[PDB]
Amino acid sequence: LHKEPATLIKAIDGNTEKLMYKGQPMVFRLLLVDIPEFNEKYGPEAAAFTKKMVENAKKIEVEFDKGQRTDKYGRGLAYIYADGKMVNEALVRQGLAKVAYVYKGNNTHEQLLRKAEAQAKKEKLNIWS
Ligand SMILES: Cc1cn([C@H]2C[C@H](OP(=O)(O)O)[C@@H](COP(=O)(O)O)O2)c(=O)[nH]c1=O
Repeated sequence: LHKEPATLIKAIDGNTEKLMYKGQPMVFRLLLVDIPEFNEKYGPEAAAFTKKMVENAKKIEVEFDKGQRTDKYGRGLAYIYADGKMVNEALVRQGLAKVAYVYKGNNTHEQLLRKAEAQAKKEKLNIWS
């Protein structure tokens, strides 16, 4: 797979956070994870973690997998990196998201993420506490 550039578009004017990819604003959805919603346990902690990772990055990159690049809502489907650190993996490794939504065809980093889940679960972190 290939990492490609993007920049963070911060939330303003009642809009949501987005990434600018090829010079266009897009909502992205992280591949291979299920993240608690804001009203659920660890929802605020997952949002805060992601926001810190992306806001503090010098360089954001998006890495599409080999299958579909957008979902039925028009969201980009990608692995997102902040200064080389994968956000999808880091969230799962902290127990702030579960491996999920593994569609045949966009599963390149499934095993990496499952190992991070198993380590988060053994360490009884967050959702596994
Ligand atoms: C992560 C992911 C989600 N989706 C769709 C499946 C779910 O559809 P439904 O909206 O019908 O449940 C939805 C879950 O996203 P959220 O977890 O962001 O709500 O996004 C994909 O189609 N491909 C993906 O790779």
